[PDB]
Amino acid sequence: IPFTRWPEEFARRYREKGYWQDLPLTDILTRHAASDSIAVIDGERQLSYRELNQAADNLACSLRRQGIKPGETALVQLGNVAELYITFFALLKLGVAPVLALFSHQRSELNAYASQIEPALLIADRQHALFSGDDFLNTFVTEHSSIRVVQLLNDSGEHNLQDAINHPAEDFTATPSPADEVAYFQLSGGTTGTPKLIPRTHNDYYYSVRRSVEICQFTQQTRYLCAIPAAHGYAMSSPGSLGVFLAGGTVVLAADPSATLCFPLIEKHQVNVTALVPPAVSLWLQALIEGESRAQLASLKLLQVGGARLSATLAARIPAEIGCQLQQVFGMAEGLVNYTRLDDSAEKIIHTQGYPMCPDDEVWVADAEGNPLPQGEVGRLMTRGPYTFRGYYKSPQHNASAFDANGFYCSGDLISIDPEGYITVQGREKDQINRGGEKIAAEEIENLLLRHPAVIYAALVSMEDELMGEKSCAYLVVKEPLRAVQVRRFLREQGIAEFKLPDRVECVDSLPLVDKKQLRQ
Amino acid sequence: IPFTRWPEEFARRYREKGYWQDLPLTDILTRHAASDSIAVIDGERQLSYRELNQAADNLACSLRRQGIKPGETALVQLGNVAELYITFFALLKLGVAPVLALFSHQRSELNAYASQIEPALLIADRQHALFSGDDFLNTFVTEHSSIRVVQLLNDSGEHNLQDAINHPAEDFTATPSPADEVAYFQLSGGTTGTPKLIPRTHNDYYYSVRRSVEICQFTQQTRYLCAIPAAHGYAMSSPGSLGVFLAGGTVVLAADPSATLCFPLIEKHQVNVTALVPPAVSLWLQALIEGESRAQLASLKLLQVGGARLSATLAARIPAEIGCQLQQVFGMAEGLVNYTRLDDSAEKIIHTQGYPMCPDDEVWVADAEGNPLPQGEVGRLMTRGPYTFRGYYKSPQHNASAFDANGFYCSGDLISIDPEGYITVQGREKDQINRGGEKIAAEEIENLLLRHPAVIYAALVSMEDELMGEKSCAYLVVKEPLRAVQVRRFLREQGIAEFKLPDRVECVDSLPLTKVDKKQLRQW
Ligand SMILES: C#CCOc1cccc(C(=O)NS(=O)(=O)OC[C@H]2O[C@@H](n3cnc4c(N)ncnc43)[C@H](O)[C@@H]2O)c1
Ligand SMILES: C#CCOc1cccc(C(=O)NS(=O)(=O)OC[C@H]2O[C@@H](n3cnc4c(N)ncnc43)[C@H](O)[C@@H]2O)c1
Repeated sequence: IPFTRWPEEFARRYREKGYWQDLPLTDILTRHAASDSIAVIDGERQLSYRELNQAADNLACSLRRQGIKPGETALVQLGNVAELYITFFALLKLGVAPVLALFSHQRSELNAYASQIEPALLIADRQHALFSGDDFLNTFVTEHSSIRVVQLLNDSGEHNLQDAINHPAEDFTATPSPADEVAYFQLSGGTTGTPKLIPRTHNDYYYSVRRSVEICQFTQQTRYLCAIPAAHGYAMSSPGSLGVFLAGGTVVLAADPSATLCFPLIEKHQVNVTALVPPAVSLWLQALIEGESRAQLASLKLLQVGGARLSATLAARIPAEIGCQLQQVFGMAEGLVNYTRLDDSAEKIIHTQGYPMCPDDEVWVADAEGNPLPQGEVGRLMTRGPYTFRGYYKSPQHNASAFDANGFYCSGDLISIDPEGYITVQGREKDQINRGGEKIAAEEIENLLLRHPAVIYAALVSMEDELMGEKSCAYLVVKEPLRAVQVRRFLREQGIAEFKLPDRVECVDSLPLVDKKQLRQ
Repeated sequence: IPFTRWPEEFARRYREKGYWQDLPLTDILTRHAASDSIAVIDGERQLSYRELNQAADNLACSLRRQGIKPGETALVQLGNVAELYITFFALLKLGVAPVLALFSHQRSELNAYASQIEPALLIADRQHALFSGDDFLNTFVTEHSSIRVVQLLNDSGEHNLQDAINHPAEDFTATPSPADEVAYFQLSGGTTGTPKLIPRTHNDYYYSVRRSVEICQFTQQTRYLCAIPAAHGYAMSSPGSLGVFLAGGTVVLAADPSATLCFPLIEKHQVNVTALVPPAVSLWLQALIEGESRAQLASLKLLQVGGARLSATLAARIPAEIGCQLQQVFGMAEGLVNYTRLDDSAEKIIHTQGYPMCPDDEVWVADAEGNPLPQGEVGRLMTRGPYTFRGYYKSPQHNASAFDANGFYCSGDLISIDPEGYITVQGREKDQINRGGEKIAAEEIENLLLRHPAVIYAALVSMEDELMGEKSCAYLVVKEPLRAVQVRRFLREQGIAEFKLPDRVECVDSLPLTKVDKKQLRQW
């Protein structure tokens, strides 16, 4: 499986300083293989580390019996369910490198993922609209001839994922990929018409998990509500579900981050940490004002907020109205994660997005041409480190643009740095809408909009929204009348995630040639 | 001299109803040839009709002696001076058809006029920057080889226009072009890169003058201040200087329409009518507020306003603050002139631009495709009538576009009509900036802007201005940032009128497309 390696001098330093431990990610679970403490709660169901490790082995063995081999890839689309974790560890024990699609994702995204990785395995859920029938599977498996095996959650036919998990492994021995080779693929937020995959080696991903666990002081006391899409890296590795497993804590799954669902779950399971995006924090605070009992969240000791900038106003209300510590998390799938520390001043937690998890995370701020700007100036985030990638999968064209001559990655983010060395997010250069923490590649939606017979020119831009931070607006130049329900119907046909449907559609007589900067004015 | 004739059924009707009298325009002056009453006041100088008609004959004879013949054309550039009228009548008595350039016009406009009409005669003013030396004349007369004779005002060399006017005609007899042939060329506001000339026959132009005199009730007691550029048709024919002459009144010339100049002239000469554009009306009302004596304007009985829409607010203040009747004049060089009547309700004079001077002026309002829109709806002005042309001079390309299949002319103006039959100007489709009543063909200035090494794309659009109604803004797509003083210096080099220099310059990375959306650019 090809990826961009670190230069040998960087790999040697990263090993010398103890970042790269040369252990597979499977070691996160197998260290607990003998333990009957609860690792995962999913409604009424409670899985021990012993059961979770046995399930992963069962499924690994079953897949090996069906002909899946090390160094092959897989497409996986499971939501906030126990089988997400079982599946991730099974494929890690086989040395199969998956993409974890979010439940929200549809035809266009699954097709794009399958086209780039040529998966030998597809794992999905009959609860997903695409997979309750066999029609789309038939098309999908024809168009993506790499796929040899289909396992399906909530199926009772020949393809039941449960029969695989419940079938006891006779004599199963793990073959994880080498620790310096690809373990799995993370999804980028997206800056382009086609999705870019991020190869993560075991050395690089395990370090990001292990160090996030040190900073967040996770232990076997950690009862972590995983309520955002579990397959995103913020929910998975910062420190996320893997960080909980590492520490021998308990992960409490929830279908979504609504107060209706999460308030009962926090009180019931005595949850002491969770991860939200700003609008969820807004909705929780409003729930408490609309009369929800504050005491339901008593056990809550740490609330992580990331994916988009938390307003100082909203930040300050967390300790007052909820009565736990805040942690700002400014991370990306490409690697770098900034954290506020548990012992930081109120000043730094409320007003900044913290600083890098690694001492050898390298972060400078660049002007338009590529020169370092002195501290306090606003510029482009340039980073590289021991858990930050060196290239997207099979993307020589884009990789040429995404990295400078020294292998520094440009996040497309505008930042400033304090005299104290803390990062504040000031703006964005990348053609990306951050809708409540969920990322929309504007070019992707524009290309779909131009496919409409009526649409001559399309621009997708953010507009300020109090709850969501940004909502999506399609500016369209059209041959004929075109109402917003027509654009949305059309985009659904093409098959994209709900969060990528324009919140607003405006037909306009003209657009400048599309120069987005001029359109904002 | 070739022009687009009216169809014979239209010409026969227009003669049958007395619109087309088949008399030359010279008849406007020659009817008064025996009169010693004052026709023109120009500073200290007062010309009788007797002297004016004798001057015109003198100059006509002198030009005939220098080899100018009937059916030839001429370029004339005189400002608000007596020699404008003398020259106009001389060329009419010879059957030479002129263009009357405005003083403000420069190289690019004169060149364009001379290129289209191939003039045998050039009459200009050594007071004009282009004519104080002999350099430009030498170039001009080389590039336009049709020119055989040059007469110059404020010259004391071989080409003195005064020696021609003062040289008494021994036995001179007039040879005006036929009344159904071209008498002269009017200038359009402009909708295109090169100027379009409007052929005016004697039948058609005389009617527009004669009928405007009936409506404005001009007589020998008409003392008319001509303070706007005298060679424009509003100042010349609606009813203007010719309508004053027709009626045997007096024309008082003024270099410009400033209160400083015109207040003294109105009191001194007991002026009872004048013509302004809205911003001049603004500046006059403000002059009175800044302490000018209202009594200076007592003699003023009618103030005409047109060229651009007068706001109801501004209109209402004229009777109150100045104490004369208002007349809204919505006209064009291509023919049609709408007037409020002297006996109209205050409601119609304040809020509307009146209705057509001719009963047989035909006016309907068209949608985007060309269908009639019902009574109070907003659309394109479509007109034809006995003083409205059927084509621009030597412009087959443009004439194909400017007229529908039935010979209706589109003014490029958006209008509505009252239930009472009165026109209100609502907007504009033609690519034209109306800067205080002065007209800028946007494409003309865009073509000059693209000539600049830095300029890739140019869009010229109007922006609202309180005084002027509209100012000009150039939107430019540039190889590097370019200051406004640089565009203006560059456009002056090319040689255009001051009023055509962009009031504002904006450098942008891109321009909006639908085809450049000028409507979007007005909204910034
Ligand atoms: C995946 C992964 C690893 O860990 C995390 C942890 C928390 C957030 C993310 C994340 O948002 N990843 S992303 O791939 O979906 O997007 C990266 C982008 O989100 C933006 N972002 C993330 N956090 C913040 C923040 N705290 N304030 C303003 N913007 C922000 C920023 O544009 C960054 O480039 C990723
Ligand atoms: C030449 C001639 C004979 O008579 C006149 C009398 C008054 C004005 C004109 C004139 O402005 N002629 S023009 O060729 O310079 O421009 C024509 C355009 O000016 C505009 N215009 C003229 N008067 C008005 C008006 N009163 N209200 C809103 N717009 C207006 C309109 O766009 C019209 O098509 C011409």
